Amino acid sequence: SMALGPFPAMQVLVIRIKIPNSGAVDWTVHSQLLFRDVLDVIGQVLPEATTTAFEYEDEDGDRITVRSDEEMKAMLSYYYSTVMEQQVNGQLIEPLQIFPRA
Amino acid sequence: SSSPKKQNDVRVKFEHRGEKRILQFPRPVKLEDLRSKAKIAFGQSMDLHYTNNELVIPLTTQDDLDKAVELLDRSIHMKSLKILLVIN
Repeated sequence: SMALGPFPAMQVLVIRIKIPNSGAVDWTVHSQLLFRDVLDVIGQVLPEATTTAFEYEDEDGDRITVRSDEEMKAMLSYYYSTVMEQQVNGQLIEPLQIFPRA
Repeated sequence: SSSPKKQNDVRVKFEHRGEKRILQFPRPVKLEDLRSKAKIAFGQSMDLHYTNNELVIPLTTQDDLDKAVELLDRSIHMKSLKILLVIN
């Protein structure tokens, strides 16, 4: 007999943390990613700021602020859906870019 | 079958004082769900207004919201329900 197996979210996750006037750090995430853990990495790479949140760009080109795990999940879900569209067309996949926010 | 029959969640994009937030809402979505999540998100009880491009309209009843979700579900060009939040 045949059944559908799992469709993975996506193939490794890269979060590009863009740092003001300083460059970017590409964090390759090992496979749940928690909001807390993202803030912790931001605090390592941007150590002389305090970071309570970050932003990403949505499909409308708007900057969306993330302050919670539920918001993280909505960001990731959108990202994964974009990556899956591009994977199927052989388009270049770009990392998930975030912008630390005071 | 004894597993859940998930429908599509409603992706909502809230805006308040220049800050935007995206949250997914399980169906059926209720006005009070939107209000309570907007309170968690911005710290105050909000008035809720639907927005599409230049149009803004208050969402005051469950029926108003239902109309807005319908528009979103038939709109191949929109991927979120845009809700402008005003204090009160």
